[PDB]
Amino acid sequence: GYSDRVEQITLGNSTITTQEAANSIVAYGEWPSFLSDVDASDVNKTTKPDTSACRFYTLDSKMWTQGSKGWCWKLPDALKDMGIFGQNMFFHSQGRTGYTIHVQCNATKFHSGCLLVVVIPEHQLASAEGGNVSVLYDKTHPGEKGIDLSEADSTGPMKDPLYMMDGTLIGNSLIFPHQFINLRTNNTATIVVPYINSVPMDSMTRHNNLSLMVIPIVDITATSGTTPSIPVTITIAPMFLELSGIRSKAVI
Amino acid sequence: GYSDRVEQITLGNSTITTQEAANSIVAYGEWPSFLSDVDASDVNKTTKPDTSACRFYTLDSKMWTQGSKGWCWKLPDALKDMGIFGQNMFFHSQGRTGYTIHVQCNATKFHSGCLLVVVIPEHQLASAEGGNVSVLYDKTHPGEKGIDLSEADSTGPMKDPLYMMDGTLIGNSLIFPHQFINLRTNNTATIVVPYINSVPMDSMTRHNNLSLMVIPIVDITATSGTTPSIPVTITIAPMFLELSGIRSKAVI
Amino acid sequence: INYYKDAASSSSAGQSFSMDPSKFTEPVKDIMLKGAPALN
Amino acid sequence: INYYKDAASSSSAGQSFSMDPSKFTEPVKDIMLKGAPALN
Amino acid sequence: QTLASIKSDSKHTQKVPSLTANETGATLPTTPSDSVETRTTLMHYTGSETTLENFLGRAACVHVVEIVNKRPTDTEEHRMQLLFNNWKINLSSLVQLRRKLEMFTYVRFDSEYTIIATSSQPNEAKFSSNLTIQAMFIPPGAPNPKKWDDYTWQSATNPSVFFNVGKSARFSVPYLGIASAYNCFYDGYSHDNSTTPYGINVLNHMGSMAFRVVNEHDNHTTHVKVRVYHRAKHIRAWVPRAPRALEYLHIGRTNYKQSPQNPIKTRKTISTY
Amino acid sequence: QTLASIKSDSKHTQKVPSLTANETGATLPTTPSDSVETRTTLMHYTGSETTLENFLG
Amino acid sequence: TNTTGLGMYRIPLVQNMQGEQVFGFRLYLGDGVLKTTLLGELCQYFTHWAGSLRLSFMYTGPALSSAKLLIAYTPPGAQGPTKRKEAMLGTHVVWDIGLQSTVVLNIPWTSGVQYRYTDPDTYTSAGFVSCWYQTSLVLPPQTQQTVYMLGFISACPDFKLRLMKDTQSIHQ
Ligand SMILES: Nc1nc(-c2ccccc2)nc2[nH]nc(Nc3ccc(C(F)(F)F)cc3)c12
Repeated sequence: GYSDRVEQITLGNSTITTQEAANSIVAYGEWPSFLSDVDASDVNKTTKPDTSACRFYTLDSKMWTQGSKGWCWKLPDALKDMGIFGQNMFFHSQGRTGYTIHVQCNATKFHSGCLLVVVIPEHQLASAEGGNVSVLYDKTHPGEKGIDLSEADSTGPMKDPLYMMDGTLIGNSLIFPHQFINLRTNNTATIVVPYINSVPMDSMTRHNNLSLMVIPIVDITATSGTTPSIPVTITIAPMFLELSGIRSKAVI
Repeated sequence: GYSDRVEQITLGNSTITTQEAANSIVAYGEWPSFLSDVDASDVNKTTKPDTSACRFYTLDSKMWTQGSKGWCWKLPDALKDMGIFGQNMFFHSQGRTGYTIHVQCNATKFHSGCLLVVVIPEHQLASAEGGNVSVLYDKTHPGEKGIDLSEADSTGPMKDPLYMMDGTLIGNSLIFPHQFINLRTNNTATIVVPYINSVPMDSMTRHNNLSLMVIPIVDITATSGTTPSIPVTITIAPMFLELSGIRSKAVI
Repeated sequence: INYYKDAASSSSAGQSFSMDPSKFTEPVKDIMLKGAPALN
Repeated sequence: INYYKDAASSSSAGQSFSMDPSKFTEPVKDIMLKGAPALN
Repeated sequence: QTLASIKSDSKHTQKVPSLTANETGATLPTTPSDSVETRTTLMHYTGSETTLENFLGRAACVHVVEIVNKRPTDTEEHRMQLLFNNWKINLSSLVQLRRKLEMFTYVRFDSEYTIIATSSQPNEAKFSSNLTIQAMFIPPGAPNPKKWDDYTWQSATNPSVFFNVGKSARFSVPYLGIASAYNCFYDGYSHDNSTTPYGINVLNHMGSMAFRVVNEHDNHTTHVKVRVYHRAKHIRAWVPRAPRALEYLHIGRTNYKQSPQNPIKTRKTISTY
Repeated sequence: QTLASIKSDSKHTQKVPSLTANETGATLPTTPSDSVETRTTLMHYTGSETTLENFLG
Repeated sequence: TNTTGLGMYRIPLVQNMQGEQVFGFRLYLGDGVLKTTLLGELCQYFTHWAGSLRLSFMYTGPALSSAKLLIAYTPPGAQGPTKRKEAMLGTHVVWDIGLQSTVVLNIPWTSGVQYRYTDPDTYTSAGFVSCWYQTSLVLPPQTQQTVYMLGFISACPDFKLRLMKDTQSIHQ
């Protein structure tokens, strides 16, 4: 019986195996793919790193405890320091990616709680100072360390998850590709996202595509014992990496 | 009239144009190519960086003056710090390359002199100390800076070009793919070299393939004036780069 | 009748199209059926 | 539809034409070919 | 005709359409007939009224400028005297429109403009005058007018329109975006730098529209307000998103107040009707 | 539809489109594909906007 | 500064210099060195620019002289280049001085945005153009001279312009 709860993902030279998972999501119903001749405008033979880049990378885990506000990662920024992908990002003048985003969170039958995992394109952030203040580059491109909504700042973006980070309400964030992790049912969530942009290819350093939000909706509790602490781990891979134009390594 | 003296090489996103050149050499009569299924033994989908790596790289020029002994570069070592190629070299457990090696040296009709450009596979070097002494890693892997045979050392390889660097005589080095640069006739030499090894693929860090020797046979002179100084520039590109196995960046 | 040969000048012509909510309501790899377990 | 019978009154009608840059870029008696020596 | 519901009688099956898992992120297309007994009935509706084209393709005020007709004063820049006025093109100035466009991430359309002018004479006037108003496009790289009547206004290459107060201008402008669609949001910067503007403003190089009274002074000062309306046509949009709940502060920016009012009406008890 | 560029791979030929002489007064119609590797792509442009008629009319 | 006259169209090359920069500029079709060229003048009548540019250089020194030059294009997002080692990582050509006196470098369209502005605008910067001494300038023995190159620019067949506007070349 090929239960829908059990999946294996093989990508490049890495695999993910799950036993308690919900059906994976293909954002907007479109599987990731390469740029067509019709869409293309950049007159350069492209580079396709293939399986040297299109493999799973794992980001440092974070602890989910009572009082946690949630976390935010930017793509492709989060992977800028990882593997050949991270290096290619600074040599190629432009490129395009799709992603497989996998969020993990283990628990027992005695635990309760719920994470909301959402992928938001072009998630332009509000500044902590409001007014005419823009969020500085340094605070929108943290790499592997995501934006911890639990941390105080005055120069960073606003951190209150009710309003996401842009003035919309979290209740309506479900319009975006999303999946929930209920500790009682599933320990993983998987979202596959095609390249989404107004242009064929774009900078991979001055602009983010996708903003991965992981926001707890229901705090972690347990039937008994002290406040629980459950790690949350995020694993991300490029799908159809396609790059163009060679330059000296970009300096940020 | 498509004169044999004029050539254009286009490779990746870079070009070389020459007006005074000898016919290029294809070492051993075999054009570089990808590993076949029959030859392959490594069970991994390979990576083909294509034109992101297979482009021309230029190494720092060196001055050729009276008294110069010649210079030696190792491949792929010379390119270890250049572009995405250099980065890929430390992430991939094994690989294979072919090369296009181009040596340039300008002069006028009033100059005399002759360089011998030779590509020698597996050029195992003799140590300056002789006896049981091995040449240390640090002195066989100098990167862009080649081994200047004009420089003194006591820990490096022997530097006397008469015996190359291994006890054979230079007179017989012409058995290897080679080309001469006579300042009176041509200012360039071009050699294309296929992957040559006992194995399908190999380490690109613990082992060199090809050793590029540029040794003056006839000193630079001029019909009149003071001792001339002519720069010698070397440009090298991978042909059919093929890589396999992903690991954390190697540390040397 | 169009009176201008510059297409932007055209009035807001168009047809109604069948809706396709599946892009937003059922973006899943494995097809779910009504009445079937969501969690197999 | 033209409403006036005096041709100057006609609107700016016309077709697009294939470009012919050779008049300004290759005005040479002896045809030059890409890849061939310019100076034979 | 499309049916709204089909006759359905009591069921006692192992098939359970009322029970699912939102965990999957999917919303299954269930019907009333999957819960209760139903009767066959038609929709009598095509949904044409809710097409994207109707939602966005209605005129809306975008911007209002004030220009005056007065004897020029030599001690002040003509722009400061309001002898002419420059409107940097955007659709984000007035929230009633911005809010709708904000509901999509990428939007593509042609534009239709309507420009309406009204005069006023809040002074000891002897008579009223119907002024002629000029509106001119000034795309990036084009010269910006400095004096109320310098050479710039010749409009040799810049599209422009003349109309009278009490009358209106109308024209179409084709999609002018560089990309395949206009971005409503931009999670990035103009370039790789620590200090640089963030957000959609960096993509807004639409240029400016300049307004002028083309008449000479006429003894008294006449104030003219010019209202510009915009309507989108042939509209396409991609990637829908949640609407903004909090008040807007500035153009382009998504900033909000330091201590925003929670835009959810409250009640005494979870069970209060 | 008119192509902007056609796929072109690395070359090693005696034909040299990148080398010429402006002395002749001619500008040869060379392309990006004569210098670097390229990928096939369409123009999606007719040039109608740049016709003399629009420039002056 | 201090180049009044036709000297502005002459790029000097000097003897015994190696690895140094010959010239470089920021690639604008608006207010850069290309401002007054025909592409400059035509582009100043349009807002949007797309497609490939062609640069060409012609050597005017002694028939007995020689040099190799590196001409390179650095895509958007990069800085400088300040060293040849950086320039060589972009799109480049190595130019051998000989019978054929002119080199043509077609600068490919590398933008991730379908159109770029003719006016300077950070978001659509076209990057940089530079030239370095691949070897060095060599003149006959016992001579010492400065030789010059002439730079040229034209559009590639794949060149697009949209949305007309007035120029900033008129002052009354
Ligand atoms: N100017 C823009 N450019 C881009 C963009 C540029 C490059 C790549 C991708 C997107 N996105 C935009 N989103 N909103 C923009 N502002 C806007 C658009 C139209 C109009 C009006 F009214 F003219 F239609 C007025 C203001 C805008």
